[PDB]
This record gives sequence, structure tokens and C-alpha cells, in this order.
Amino acid sequence: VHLTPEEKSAVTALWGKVNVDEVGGEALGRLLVVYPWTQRFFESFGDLSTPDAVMGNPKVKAHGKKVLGAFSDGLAHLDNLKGTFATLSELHCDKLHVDPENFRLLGNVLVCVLAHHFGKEFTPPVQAAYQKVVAGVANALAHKYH
Amino acid sequence: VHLTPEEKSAVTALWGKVNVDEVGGEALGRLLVVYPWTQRFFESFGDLSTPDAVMGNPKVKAHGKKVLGAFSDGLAHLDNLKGTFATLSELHCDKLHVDPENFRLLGNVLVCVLAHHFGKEFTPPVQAAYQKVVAGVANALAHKYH
Amino acid sequence: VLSPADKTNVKAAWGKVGAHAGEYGAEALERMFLSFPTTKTYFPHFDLSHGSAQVKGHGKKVADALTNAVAHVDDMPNALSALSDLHAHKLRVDPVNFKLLSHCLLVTLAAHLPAEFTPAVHASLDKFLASVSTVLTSKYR
Amino acid sequence: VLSPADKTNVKAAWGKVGAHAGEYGAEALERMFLSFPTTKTYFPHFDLSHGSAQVKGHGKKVADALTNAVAHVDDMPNALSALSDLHAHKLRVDPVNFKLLSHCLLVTLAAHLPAEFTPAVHASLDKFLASVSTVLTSKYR
Ligand code: HEM
Ligand code: HEM
Ligand code: HEM
Ligand code: HEM
Ligand SMILES: *[C@@H](CC(=O)c1ccc(OCCCC(=O)O)c(Cl)c1Cl)c1ncc[nH]1
Ligand SMILES: *[C@H](CC(=O)c1ccc(OCCCC(=O)O)c(Cl)c1Cl)c1ncc[nH]1
Repeated sequence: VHLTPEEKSAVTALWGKVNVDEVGGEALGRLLVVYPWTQRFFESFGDLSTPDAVMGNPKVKAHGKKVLGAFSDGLAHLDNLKGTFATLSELHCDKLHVDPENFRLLGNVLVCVLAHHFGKEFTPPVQAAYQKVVAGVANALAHKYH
Repeated sequence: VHLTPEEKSAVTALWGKVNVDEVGGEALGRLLVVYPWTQRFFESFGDLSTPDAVMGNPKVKAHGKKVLGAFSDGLAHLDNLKGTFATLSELHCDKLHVDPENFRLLGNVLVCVLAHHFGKEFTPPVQAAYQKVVAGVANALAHKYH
Repeated sequence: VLSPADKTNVKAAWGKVGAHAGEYGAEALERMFLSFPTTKTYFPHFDLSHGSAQVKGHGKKVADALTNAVAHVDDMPNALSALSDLHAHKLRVDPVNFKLLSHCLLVTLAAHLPAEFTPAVHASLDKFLASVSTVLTSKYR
Repeated sequence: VLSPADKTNVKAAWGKVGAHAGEYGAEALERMFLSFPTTKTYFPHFDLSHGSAQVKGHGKKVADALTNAVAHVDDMPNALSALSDLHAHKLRVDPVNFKLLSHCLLVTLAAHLPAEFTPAVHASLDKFLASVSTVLTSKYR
């Protein structure tokens, strides 16, 4: 994955408007509601039995904020995604035992969340840029698995 | 995908005893048999109505040797497959309209064929090296799509 | 398993889509062609530029199919039978692409349904589109 | 959609597999862990070392469940119902991994039963494993 100057521009421009903490809680919450098997890694978060339980779970919100926060920092190095997520990749593999397919599912949910928040401003070209970003991030996070 | 130095040696080694033309026809034939929708690019090949017809079709064999011939050449450029398959990638996109998923299916079928051909010798570690290679080749062939 | 609960969430959401179905269908296709370029390999006979009348027209047909599926959600296999055959034996679109279009349809819906696109409805719509996709590829082999 | 041809092909090819379930199953697992390392994320509680009792035992259980499915290929939804519940509500293995294991099972069969692994049988076995996978993931959401 490699973003063109225009795709990087579209990503950076849109991200400045984003409330990372808010979108993070929304994206992780939806991941757990839409693809319930992803809850397998969050039993320690407590109650995830219903949409309202998941979306209102304080630990889910807190983790969403952490996850998108790391994602946000990675957007500063759009041409070096593997390197910027290398250590987190090793850790998600060795310590957390998280199947990278989850990073792809979260990526797609994030795009849906951005579309939901921005509406018409989330144009087809902007989506394309973000679709590339989430794919690159998922690939970077999966790169050090062994 | 990046294979370890030893995996590259394992790949180039098992290959030394591969009749590229023969395995190519077998792999392409099984692709058309197992995933029949892939026959969409070969209506000019004639009889593809049954497994026997497909496998024995001279055009299927002819195209198979063409495809695996290029795959074989790629094994001498394992450090940068995208660069080596660039123009071929542009051709498959601009003139042939071949969905890259086809390369991934062919890759898996090829692995099944190498297993069928080498039997006992196609050990789990050897398969892993080849599994990495077919993915690398498929990704390289898909790189110039637009 | 599109549950009865999913079915009614879809009927309500698609009902809200209402007269914009065709527009959203075309928009979803446009989004797919830009986000997933490999899907363009199935339309070499189409001008895939922004605003293409061919993409717009096809979008209305995709929407017709979805609307019809929603109207016969209790027997989608029958409702989508002609299309299942078409994609399986003529078009022969690789199964992986249905997930790409489905995702783009969800994105399009999310971009147009501020209040309706709740987490629960989002899940139901995803399952609905997956069900439609499964039906459309049920005759491939 | 297992046709009468697929059923006949699978039953005829599986004969020698079911006779050595543990061997075939364990090898398919090792092939999967080495070829698709991400699958190891589901077995952090296993010593995945070559030839371990845990891998051998699980390989046998996987192979035995498949042998039962072949024996009752006319009613896989019920034959695999309990196992479906387990993967859907507890194991929660992402659906993409079923394709990886299925592929590794085919490779294992190709490497061990070349006479049986003809193109037609290869096609039926792939369809069979995909059907098993479908049932096993049918209750995920
Ligand atoms: C954009 C993708 C992702 C990024 C950038 C990311 C980032 C992070 C970071 C920075 C942490 C450290 C949190 C801490 O210990 O304080 C973390 C922990 C974790 N992540 Fe990821 N992650 C991503 C996706 C996911 C997904 C999709 C899952 C699984 C469905 C996942 C599961 C976990 C788990 C289980 C933890 C431990 C949580 C805890 O112990 O409280 N991550 N991740
Ligand atoms: C490892 C993957 C593959 C490689 C390395 C590859 C390589 C090639 C090569 C070298 C050519 C000839 C180019 C020339 O004219 O100089 C070619 C042609 C072609 N390939 Fe691919 N290919 C691959 C997979 C596929 C697959 C899976 C399909 C579709 C099912 C496909 C369909 C075509 C078609 C339709 C042609 C034109 C054949 C003709 O006009 O006779 N290729 N490919
Ligand atoms: C939600 C899933 C989908 C639906 C409901 C759908 C619906 C349709 C419909 C209604 C038609 C018109 C058939 C006719 O005129 O009788 C059609 C044609 C077509 N579809 Fe699908 N389709 C779906 C997904 C796909 C995907 C994923 C691709 C490829 C990326 C695809 C490629 C085509 C092509 C190439 C045509 C022919 C267009 C033309 O020449 O006018 N479809 N589809
Ligand atoms: C051909 C498809 C598959 C079959 C037939 C199958 C069958 C089974 C069976 C029979 C069990 C034992 C349940 C018991 O103890 O009663 C099981 C457990 C399990 N399966 Fe699946 N499975 C399949 C695919 C997968 C895949 C793709 C993965 C993940 C890569 C997976 C991960 C697991 C895990 C983690 C366990 C529990 C292991 C343990 O702690 O004992 N399964 N499966
Ligand atoms: C029977 C088998 C069958 O008809 C079938 C096997 C494999 C296929 O490949 C595409 C996978 C779709 C996906 O994962 O998105 C297709 Cl399209 C078919 Cl139709 C059967 N019986 C119950 C289930 N399958
Ligand atoms: C049932 C609907 C259903 O419950 C369902 C829909 C979609 C799913 O997607 C899995 C994605 C596969 C992958 O990305 O690897 C899953 Cl797991 C389920 Cl369980 C239904 N009804 C008709 C057809 N299917």
C-alpha cells in the first residue's frame, strides 16, 4: 500500500476535523457489535452483551480512544506505515495474540464511522484515501507476525 | 511478503526438478475446474465442459506453460517481485482485465499441485516457503492495477 | 442467518432510503471503483469516470435488485434467482468482490442516514448484504 | 451445494483419511501454522512444537469431526450443529481462518493421496470443506 500525494493530502485534511477520542469509541464499539466474535479479546472489559452495553461500556470507550490515538499518530508517517507500527505489530502477535484480520475489520468499521460522521463531506475520493490508509495500517500491524 | 534466506533456497531448490510446462498446464487446468468462473477469460479455448476436457485441452496447457514460465522467472527476482512484474501487471489490468483474486486462487491451486506432484517431499516448511512466494507473486501482479 | 430482527431493521432502513435508492446504488458503485480499483476489471465496456451515465444506470439496477430483495426478504433466493444465475454463469464475478460492493453500500448508507445508521442497524444491513452476496454466488460451482 | 457427484467424490476420497485422522489432522494443522502464522494466535494455550500431544489431539478431533460430516454429508447442518455453537459463541475464530485450514487440508490430501486427488475430486473436496466452514460460521451473528 502506498498513498499518492493527493491521497495523503485528503487523509491529513479530514483528520484535523476529527474528534479522535469520540470516533475511537464509536469505531471499536461498532466493531464489537457488528462482528461480535471480536469480543473474544475484551472479556476483561465486562458487559458486551448488547449494542447499548457495548457502546456505553467505559472500558470500550477508553480502549477505542487508545487505539485510534495510536492510529492518529501513525497518520504522521503515511509513507512508513510498516516501520511506524512495527513494535505494535510484534506486541499484538506475541503478547495479545490478536488475529490481524481484526485490524481489517476495524478499518472497514472506521470508514463507516467516518462516513456516518461526515456525511456528504466523506466523498468517494476521500473514502478511497482512507480505504488505502486502513489497509496499510492493517498490513503494517500484521507484518511482524511469526 | 519477504521470505527468509533459507525459504528462498528451499523454493529455488524444489523447483529445480519441476517440469514448468507440465505443472503449468496442471495448475491452470485445476483452476478452471475447481473455480469454474475463472473460465470467463478462456471462451476461445474450446471444450472446457468437463474436468477431462479442461485438463487435456491443448490451449489450457499452452497458457499454463506461459503463466508458470513467468512464475518460474520470478523466482530469480525474489528480492523485488513488484518491480519485476510491473509491465506484466499493467498488461493484465489494462488489456486482459484479470481480477487479481485470480492470481491468488491460481497460487493456492499451484501449491496443491506441487503437493500432489512431490508428495512426501512437499513438507510443511517447504509449503510455507511456497505459500509466501505465490502470495508475493500475486501481490506483485496486482500492484499496477488502477 | 439474517434474523427476523435483522429483516425488520433492513425494511425500515431501506424504507427511509426510499426514492434515493437508485442514487445510492450509483454512488456505492462509484465508491467501489475508486476504493477498490480491481473491481473495475469487470466493467471494461463502461466509462467509469465520475458522473458516468453507465455507472448511474447500473446503480439503479443494483438498487432495483436490493429493493426487490427487501420486499421479498423471506425468500430472497427466489427473488434473486435470475441474478444468481447471471453472475454465476455469465458475469462470473469473483466472489470476493461482493464484499467490496457490500462495504461500499454500507458506507453510502452511513453517509446518508445520520439518525438511522445506528450500531444495530449497521449490523443488520451488513448481514443483509452478506446474505444477498451469498445468494448471488450460490450457483457458482 | 454438494451435488450427488461431490458427495460420491468426497466419500470415496475420505476413506483413507478417516482411517488415520490424527496423522492427517495434525499435519494439516502444522501446515497451517507454518504457512499462515497468524492462525497461531488462536492457540497460545498450546505447545505448538512439532509433534506435540496438543496438536496431535486437536488434529484428530478436527479430522474426526470431518469424517463424521462425510458420513452424514446429507445433513451437515445437524452433524455440525454442536460444533457450530462452540465456534460461534466461545472459540470465536474469525471466518477467514476456515479457508486457510481448508486449503491446508487439501494440500495434506494432495500430498498423501495422489491417486484420489484428481481435478474433479479436488473440486468436490474444496466445496465440501467450504460447506463445513459455512455451517461452522453460520451462527456467529
Ligand atoms: C488501528 C488498529 C489498532 C491499533 C493502532 C491498536 C493499538 C493498540 C495500542 C496502542 C494498545 C495499547 C493499549 C494499552 O495497553 O494501554 C493496544 C492494546 C490492545 N489491542 Fe490493539 N490496536 C489496533 C486494533 C486492535 C483490534 C482490532 C483488536 C482486536 C479486535 C485489538 C486488540 C487489542 C487488545 C486485546 C489490547 C489490550 C487491551 C487491554 O489490555 O486493555 N487491537 N492496541
Ligand atoms: C502467477 C500468475 C500469473 C502469471 C505469472 C501470468 C503470466 C502471464 C504471461 C507471461 C502472459 C503472456 C504475456 C505476453 O503476451 O507476453 C499472460 C497472459 C495472459 N494471462 Fe496471465 N499470468 C498469471 C495468472 C493468470 C490467471 C490466473 C489468469 C486468469 C484466469 C490469467 C489470464 C491471462 C490471459 C487471458 C492472458 C492472455 C493469453 C492470450 O492472449 O493467449 N493469467 N499471463
Ligand atoms: C449487492 C450485489 C450485487 C447486486 C445486487 C448486483 C445486481 C446486478 C444487476 C441487477 C445487474 C443487471 C442484470 C441485468 O441486466 O439483467 C447486474 C449486472 C452486472 N453486475 Fe452485478 N450485482 C452485485 C454485485 C456485483 C459485483 C460485486 C460486481 C463486480 C465488481 C458485479 C458486476 C456486474 C456486471 C459486470 C454486470 C453487467 C453490467 C452491464 O453490462 O450492464 N455485480 N448486477
Ligand atoms: C474444518 C474446520 C474446522 C473443524 C472441523 C473444527 C473442529 C473442531 C473440533 C472438533 C474441536 C474440538 C471441540 C471439543 O473439544 O469438543 C475444535 C476446537 C477448536 N477449534 Fe475448531 N475446527 C475447524 C476450524 C478451526 C479453525 C480455522 C481454527 C482456527 C485457526 C479453529 C480453532 C479451534 C480452537 C482454538 C479450538 C479449541 C482447541 C482446544 O483448546 O482444545 N478451528 N474445532
Ligand atoms: C455447497 C457448495 C457451493 O455451492 C459453493 C462453494 C464455494 C464457493 O466459493 C465462494 C465463497 C463465497 C464467500 O466466502 O464469500 C461458492 Cl460461491 C459456492 Cl456456491 C454449499 N452448501 C452450503 C454451503 N455451500
Ligand atoms: C446468515 C447471516 C449471518 O448471520 C452472517 C453474515 C455474515 C458473516 O460474515 C463473515 C465474513 C467472512 C470473512 O470476512 O472471512 C457471518 Cl460469519 C454470519 Cl454468521 C446468512 N443468511 C443467508 C446467508 N448467510
